[PDB]
Amino acid sequence: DIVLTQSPASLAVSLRRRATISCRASESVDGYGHSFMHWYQQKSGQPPKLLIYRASNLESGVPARFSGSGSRTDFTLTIDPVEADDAATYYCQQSNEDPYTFGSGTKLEIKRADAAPTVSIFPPSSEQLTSGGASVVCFLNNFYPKDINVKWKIDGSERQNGVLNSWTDQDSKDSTYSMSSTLTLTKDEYERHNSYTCEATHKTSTSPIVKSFNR
Amino acid sequence: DIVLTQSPASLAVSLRRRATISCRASESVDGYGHSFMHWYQQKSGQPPKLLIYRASNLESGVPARFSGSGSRTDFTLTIDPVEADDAATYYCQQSNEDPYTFGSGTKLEIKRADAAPTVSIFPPSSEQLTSGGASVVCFLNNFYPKDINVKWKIDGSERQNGVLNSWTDQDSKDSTYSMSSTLTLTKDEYERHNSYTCEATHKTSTSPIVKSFNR
Amino acid sequence: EVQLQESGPGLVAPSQSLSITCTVSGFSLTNYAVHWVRQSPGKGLEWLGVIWSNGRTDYNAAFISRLSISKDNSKSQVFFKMNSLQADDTAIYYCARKLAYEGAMDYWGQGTSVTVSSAKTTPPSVYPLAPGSAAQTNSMVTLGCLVKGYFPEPVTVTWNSGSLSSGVHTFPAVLQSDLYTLSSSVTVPSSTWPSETVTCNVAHPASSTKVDKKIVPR
Amino acid sequence: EVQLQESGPGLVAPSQSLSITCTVSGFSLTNYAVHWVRQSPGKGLEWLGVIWSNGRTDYNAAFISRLSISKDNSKSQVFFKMNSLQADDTAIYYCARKLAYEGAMDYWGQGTSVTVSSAKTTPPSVYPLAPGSAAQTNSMVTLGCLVKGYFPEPVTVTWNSGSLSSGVHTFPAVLQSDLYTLSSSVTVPSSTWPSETVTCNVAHPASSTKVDKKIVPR
Amino acid sequence: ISGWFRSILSDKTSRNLFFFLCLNLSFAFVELLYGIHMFFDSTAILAGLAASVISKWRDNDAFSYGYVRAEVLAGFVNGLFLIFTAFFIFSEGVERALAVHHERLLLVSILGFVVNLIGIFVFKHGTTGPSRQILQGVFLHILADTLGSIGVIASAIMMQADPICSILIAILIVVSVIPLLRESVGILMQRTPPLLENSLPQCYQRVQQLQGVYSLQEQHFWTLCSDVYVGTLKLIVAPDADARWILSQTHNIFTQAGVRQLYVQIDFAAM
Amino acid sequence: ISGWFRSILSDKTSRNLFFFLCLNLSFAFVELLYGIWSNCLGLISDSFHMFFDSTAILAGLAASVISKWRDNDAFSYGYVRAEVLAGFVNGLFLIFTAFFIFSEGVERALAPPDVHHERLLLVSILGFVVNLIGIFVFKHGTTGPSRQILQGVFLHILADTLGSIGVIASAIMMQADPICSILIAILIVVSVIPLLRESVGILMQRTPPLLENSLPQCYQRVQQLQGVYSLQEQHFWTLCSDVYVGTLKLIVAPDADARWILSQTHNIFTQAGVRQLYVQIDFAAM
Ligand SMILES: [Zn+2]
Ligand SMILES: [Zn+2]
Repeated sequence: DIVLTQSPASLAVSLRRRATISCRASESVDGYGHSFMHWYQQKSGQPPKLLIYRASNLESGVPARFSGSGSRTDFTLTIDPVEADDAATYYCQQSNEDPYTFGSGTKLEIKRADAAPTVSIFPPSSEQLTSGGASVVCFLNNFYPKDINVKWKIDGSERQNGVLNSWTDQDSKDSTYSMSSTLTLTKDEYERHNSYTCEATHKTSTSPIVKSFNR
Repeated sequence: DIVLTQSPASLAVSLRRRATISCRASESVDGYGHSFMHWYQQKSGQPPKLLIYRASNLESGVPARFSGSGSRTDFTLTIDPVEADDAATYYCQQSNEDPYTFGSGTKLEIKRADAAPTVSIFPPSSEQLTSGGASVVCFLNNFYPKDINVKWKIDGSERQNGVLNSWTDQDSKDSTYSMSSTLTLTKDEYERHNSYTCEATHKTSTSPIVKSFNR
Repeated sequence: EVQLQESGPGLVAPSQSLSITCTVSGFSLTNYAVHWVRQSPGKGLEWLGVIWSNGRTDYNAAFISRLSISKDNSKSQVFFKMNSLQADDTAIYYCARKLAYEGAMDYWGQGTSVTVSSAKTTPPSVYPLAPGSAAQTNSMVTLGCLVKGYFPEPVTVTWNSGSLSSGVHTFPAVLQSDLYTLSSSVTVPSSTWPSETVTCNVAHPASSTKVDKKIVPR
Repeated sequence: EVQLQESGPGLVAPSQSLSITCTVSGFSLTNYAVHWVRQSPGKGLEWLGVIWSNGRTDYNAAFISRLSISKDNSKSQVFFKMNSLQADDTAIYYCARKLAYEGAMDYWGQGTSVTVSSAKTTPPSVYPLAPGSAAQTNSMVTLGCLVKGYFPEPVTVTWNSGSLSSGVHTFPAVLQSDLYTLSSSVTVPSSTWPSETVTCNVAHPASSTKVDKKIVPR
Repeated sequence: ISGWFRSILSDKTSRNLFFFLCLNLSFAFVELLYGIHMFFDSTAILAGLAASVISKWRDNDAFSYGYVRAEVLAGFVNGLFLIFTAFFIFSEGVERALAVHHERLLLVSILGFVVNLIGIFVFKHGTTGPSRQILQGVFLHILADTLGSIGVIASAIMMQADPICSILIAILIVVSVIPLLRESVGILMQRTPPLLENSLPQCYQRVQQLQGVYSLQEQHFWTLCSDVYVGTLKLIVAPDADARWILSQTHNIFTQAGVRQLYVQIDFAAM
Repeated sequence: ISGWFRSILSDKTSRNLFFFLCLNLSFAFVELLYGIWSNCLGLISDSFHMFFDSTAILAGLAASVISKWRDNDAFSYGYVRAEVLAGFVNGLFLIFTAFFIFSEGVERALAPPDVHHERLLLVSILGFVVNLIGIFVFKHGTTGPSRQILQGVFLHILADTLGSIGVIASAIMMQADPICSILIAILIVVSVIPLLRESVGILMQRTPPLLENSLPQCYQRVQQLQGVYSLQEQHFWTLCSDVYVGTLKLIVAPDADARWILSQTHNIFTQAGVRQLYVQIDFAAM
C-alpha cells in the first residue's frame, strides 16, 4: 500500500486568489519519466470528477485554471484564479501500485465578506399534531461564516435536550451557508408552553436576530 | 494514395429501417489485427463528426444505433434503427498510409409520407424599389419529395431567363424540404407589368398550387 | 452521452450479500474497463476492483476473499457482488469507467448509498412548513416541508417537480433513535405564494414512496 | 468544453498567401495533435497536414512545397500558412484535434470559408420581404428578408437574435455575375405579427456588416 | 538410441552424413587391418552430423531460441579443426622432409581420393529454415582432404618437394576456410547481418517518417542460425501517437527487409 | 600500431598477457638456437607445441584488447563477445593439446628417440618455472566484458604444468610415460569441460543460468499487472558475462495503461538483473 497524505486538511481562500493543495506519497509513484498521480474533484453530493491525470495533464473539458505539477513523492494541485464553483473536496489518487489508493480529501473554502443569516421560524403543522408529536424548526439561510450557534427560548427558559442541528456545505453560486435547527417536542409539553423563539449568534452583529410565534 | 469508393452515392431509407453504407479501398488498410478505417458524419452547415474509429469502435457519446464492420478493403457502416436526425453525409477515412484520405460521401435521404408545399410569394419591397431593381421571391416550404418545379406566369406569359432557384437540405426535425425561387427584373420590366404568379407542380396533387399578387 | 447507472438495495442486513448492477451507456464494455469505488466518511475513498474487456478482474488485496465482479457485453451491465456485509461497508458505492490508456477514472455514476443495519425500512412522513403569522411580509418569504420518520438513506426532495430550483436548501439528514430526520427549505416571492401552489415531491427509493403534498397557509 | 476556433481572411486574391490561426481551448497543445482538413465542394474532404506536440509536422505530398504549419504552446494557437493560392484552393478549412492514440479526429472546429478570386468585398443589401395583401390569413404566416449583392461567402442570417429559431429556413446562396444572393424564410403565428416586432440581423464578417432590418407590412 | 536413426532418415543432410561416417569407419578397420589424421576427420563430420541432428530439436525454457546455433558452432569448430589440421600437416611435412616401408605402395590413397571425389560429387551444393552452414563445412573439409590426397602422389611424382606440397596445401586450405570462419565469427559475435546491413538505414528513415515518431534508438540486429534475423528496437513517439498503427508499420517495414523476429518497444514522450 | 601499446598499458591482464607473450617469444628464440644443432628431434616437437601455446595466449590477448572497442553499425553490441570466443577457442586448443600429448606419449612408448644429452630436461625445469610464475601471476580465485579471458589461459597454464611434469615422470621411470600422458590428458580435459559448457551455453543463445530460476517468478509478476492479458515470445540470453538481454511481447487490454505496464515490466526484469530489455506491447482487439 502507498499512503497519501494531503496538506492542509482544509483550505480557505478568497475569490480570484491562488489555492494550493499538496499530496504526499509514502513511496514514489513515478516510472520512466511519468508520475501516476491523479487529481479528483468532488463537489456537493455528486461523484468525484477527474481533473488531472498523471499529475501534469488537464482532463479534456475542464477549465484551464486548474494546474498540476510535481514528481516522485511530492505533488501540487493549483487553482488560479479561484472561483466560487471551486468549493469542493479534492482527492489525490495514485495508480503506480495495486491496490489503487486515494488520499484524505482537502476541502476548499471560498472566503467572502460576512452575510447576515435570514432567520425564520415555522410552527408545527396540524397533521403532525394529529401524529402525536411536535417539531419546531428555525431556518438560517445565506450567512458567513459557519460559526453560528442557536439558542432556544421557551417562555424564557433554555432547553438543550431536544435541539437538533443540521449544517449545509458551501453553495456553489454565492458561497454561502444554510443551517436548520430542529426542536422535537411531544404533545403535552408543546401544549403546556406558549412562546417559542429561536435566536442566532453571528459575528457580523452582536445583537441576535430573534423570530418568534405565540401559539 | 488509397482511393476510397463509397456505394451507393446516395441512399434513401425510411424511418426505423436499416441503412447500410459501404466503403471500398483500393489496397488494404489493415495492420496486425486492426483496420484503420474511420467513419464520419457531416450534417449540413456543420463540421464532420466522428462516429466510428478503427472500423468497429463507437466514439464515446454516439448512439448505439451506429455500427461498423469489415476488414481489409471492404467496410460497412450500419444504422439501425434510422432516426430523422440521421439525415447527413457519411465519409469513410483511412489512416493506414500517408496522406490521410477520405471517401466521397454518401448522402442519406430520409423516406417519409409526401407533404404538399406551403406556397408563398412576397412582392418586391420599397427600399429595393428605390435601389433600381426588382426581385420577387417564391417560397415552397415543407414538401416531399425533392422533385418539384416552379412555373413563372406573368399575365399568362412564360419566361425562364431570370428564374433563380435554390434548394435546402433535408430537415433533421420533420425530414422535409424547402425551395426558394427568385425572379430578378429591372425597373421598367416590373413597372409595365401587373400580375406575377408562381406555379408549383408537385406529385401529390396534379393541380398545382396558385398564389398571386397584382401590383 | 456516456452514462453509468447503478441499481442496488439501500438496506442490507449484516452478514448477508450485496448485489449492485452497473448499467452503462455511450460506450462499449468490449473495449473499456469499469472500476468499482466506494466512499464512506470513515474510510474516505476506497478502491474495490476493476473488470477488464476480456473478463479479467483485479480486486483489492483486503477484499479478495469476499468480492466478485461480473460483466456481460450484450446488455452492457456490470454486476457487483460482495459477501458477508458488516457495519464497516456502509458506504456510497460507485461504478466508474476507466480513463483509456491511463490509470484514472474519468466518468463516474451516481453513487448508491448502501446501509448495513438490522432495522426495518420506514416510509417517510412529510409535514409542510408554513409561517405562523401572515405578518411582517417582505419581498422574499421562506417556505419548506419537514420529512420525519424514514430509514434508510437517501430521500430526494423536489419542489414543484424541479420547476422552482432556485433558493432550495436541502439540509443534510441526521441520526436519532436509529431513524433519520430531514429538513428542506425553499424561498419564494411573496406575490407568488399563496397565489401559486407550492408542493414538495419526496422520493424514498427504499420504501417506494412518492408522496406529494401542498403548502397550506395555516 | 473542447473548443477549436479558426480565424482567417474570407478573400485571398490569386497567387498570394493564406494565413489561418486556430485557437484551441479545453486541451493542451503540449500533449495533443492538431490536423488540418479542408472541404472543397468538388474535391470533397482533403487532409492538409498535422502538427505534433514537440513541433514535428507531417504534410500532404501534394501540398508539401507550399504548406507550413506552426504552433505556440503558450497561447494555445496553431498557425496555418499556405503560399500559392489558386482557384481550386477555395474550400472550408478546418482545424481538428487528433483523437488520442487513434488516427481519427474527434473534435472539429467550425470551418472558415476561403474564397480565391479577384473580385472585391461587397457589403450585403438586405431587403425585408413582406406579404403583398393582408388577406387569406391563416394560423401560420410566412415571413422573410432577402439578402442581395454581397461578396464573398458566408453570411449569417438570424431571426430576432436567435430568440425565435423555429421555422427558420436559410436557403443556400447562388452565384450570378460574380455576386451572391441569399434568401431566408420563417413562419410566425399570425397573432404574433405584426403585434410583435420581427427583425433579422445579417452578419457579413468580410465586410463587418451588422445591419438589422424591421419587417414592415406594406 | 532408436529414434536417432529415424531423425537421421528424416533429414536428407543427415542422411549423407551417416553413411559417409560409415565409409571411413570401414576405412578405419581396413587401415587397422593393414597396420598389424583420419580419426580426427571422423570427429569433424561427426560434429557435422550431430549439429544437423541437434538443430531441429524443440525449444524449451533453457534454450528459448531452439538449438539452431549448433550449426554455426559446427562450422566454427570445423574451421578451427581444419586450421589445426593444416598446422599439423605442416609439421608432418617437416618430419617427412627430415626423415619408406611401402606396403601396398600406399595405392589405397588413390581409392581414398576416389572416395573424396564421390563426396565432392555428392556434397556439391552451389524458428525454422535451419540448414546452410554444415554443407559449406563438409565441402571445404573434403576439398582439404583431396589436397592432402594430392600431397602423397606429388611425393610419388618427385621420388619417381613433399614439404613444399604440404606448404601449398596448408596455405590453400587455410585460404579456403577463411570465409567460413569469418562468417561464423560474424554470426557468433552478434554482428548485424551483412545481407541486412545495407537495408537498415533505409528502414530507419522509413520508420522515422511514420506519423508521430519522435526518436529511434537502441537498434540491435543479429543473425540466428543462417536466414533468421532477430531485431530489437525502441521508439519514442508522440504523447497521443497511434501506437497500434506505428507498431504495424514498423513490423511491415522491417519484415520487408528480411527480419523474422522483431521487438519494437514504444515509449510515449512527455511533450 | 602505436595505439596498441597504449591499449596494452591500459589493462592489468593485458600487460600480463603481453609479458607472457614476450617471455615465450624469447623462449622460442633460445629453443630455436638450441635446435639448430643435431638435437632437434624433440626440440622441434615442443617448439611447435609452445608455438601453439603462443597462438593461444595471442588469441586471448587479442580478445582482451578488442573487447573494449566501441560499437559501430556492423557490431551493434560492441565487441564484448570476443571474450566468450576466446574462452571457447582456448578450450578447443586444450582439447587438441590433450590429443597431441596423447600422440606424444604413444610415440615415446613405441619408438626410442634417445639421441640426446638431456638438454630438454633442464629446459623442462625452465618451462615448469615459467608455468609456476604464470600460475602465481594469473591466480584470480554495454560494459563489464571481462570474466572468461582469465579462466582460459589459467586452464592452459595448468595443462602446461602437467605437460611439464610428464617428462619429469618419464625421467623418474627411466632412471611409464604413456600412462602419465593418459592421466594428464584426462585431467586437463575434465578441467576444461566446464569452460566449454559455459561457452557453448552463451554462444547458443541460452537463457542465463543465473537468470533461469528467477524467470518464472518474473513472468508471474508481469502477468499480475493490471490489464495484461498474456505474455509471449520470451527470449533471454547472455551477452558477454554479466549483461543479460531480454526480449518480451505483451498482449494487454484495449485501453490498458501502456506507460505504467512498460515501466513496471522494466522494473520487474531490472530487479532480476536483465540490463537490456525490450517490451513490445500489443493492444488486444476486445
Ligand atoms: Zn579432413
Ligand atoms: Zn601451453
